[PDB]
Amino acid sequence: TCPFYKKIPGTGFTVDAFQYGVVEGCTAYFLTHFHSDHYAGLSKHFTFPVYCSEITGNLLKNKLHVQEQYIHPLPLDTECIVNGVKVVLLDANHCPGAVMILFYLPNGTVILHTGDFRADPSMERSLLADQKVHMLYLDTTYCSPEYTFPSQQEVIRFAINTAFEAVTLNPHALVVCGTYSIGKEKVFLAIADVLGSKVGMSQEKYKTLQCLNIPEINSLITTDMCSSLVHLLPMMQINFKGLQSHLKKCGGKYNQILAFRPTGWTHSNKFTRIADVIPQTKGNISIYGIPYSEHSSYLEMKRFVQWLKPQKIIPTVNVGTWKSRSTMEKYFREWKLEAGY
Ligand code: NI
Repeated sequence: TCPFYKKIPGTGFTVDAFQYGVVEGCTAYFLTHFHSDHYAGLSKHFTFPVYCSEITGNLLKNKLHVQEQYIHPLPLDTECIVNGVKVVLLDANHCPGAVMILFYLPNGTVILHTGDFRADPSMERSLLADQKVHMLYLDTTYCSPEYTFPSQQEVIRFAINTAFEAVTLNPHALVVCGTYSIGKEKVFLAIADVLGSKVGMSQEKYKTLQCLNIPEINSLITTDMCSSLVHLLPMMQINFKGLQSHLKKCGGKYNQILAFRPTGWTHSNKFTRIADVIPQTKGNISIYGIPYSEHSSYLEMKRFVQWLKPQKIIPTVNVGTWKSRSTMEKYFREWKLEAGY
């Protein structure tokens, strides 16, 4: 049975609610993004209307085989009427195709559902500037002050400079980057660009990337591993064992691997600066964990909410324990007393 924080009151709508069977009264199922915890349940046999971005619709059709007649793509930044209710989709600054949804209820209430997002001051100049929000359904993944990490631009600068130095010292080094979902594509695209290479990958991953509307993609990626000196591998292979096994397969072209694991936050963020990060090394293999986040830091979340001034907040992440719920409620009250709403 579908929980309450996935239902939108006064509508026939649900958000990210595909794992509960037929939801009673649901006339339209919204999907914020193509991550498996949020699409869980969708397959080629789904027969109700799905509303989403163009990019998420490309992934539902090609990767999950949902039939075309049940996919309803909407443009961003555009007022649209769905089953008699005005909605707008907004860029969530999460993975490709990820949206927030603004719902204009027939009774006059306005609701924002963030989906998964990385809050940014640019959101303060979207269509959100124009009117008030009564309820905010909020991605609270990192809602605690210990969760700090750098800008995506600082993290990319570290990765490009690290990879360019290594491969200029040793032209026979291979670079490998881990992946297990869409998102974080800038990591491997920026490294391949500084090296003057296409990125090489499995046919399955190539297929996924080809759904993402990235400009000039055909110039940036390939399935011909032998032509490329930046390879993508499943995240589960980014360890000394898996990397050894990969180097064997490269036919003596390479004598060293430098590998990247984009993570979210890790406890070494509570001590070490991006600049000071060092790898784990065994022999001719080095692995860097880099803190490339597509979710709000605590400070970015707090800024967004203090600017929006919602009347009520409903968390959508970390909802399963009393201790988490109580922590989040305390920070929401601090923020409100501090800013005066
Ligand atoms: Ni996500």
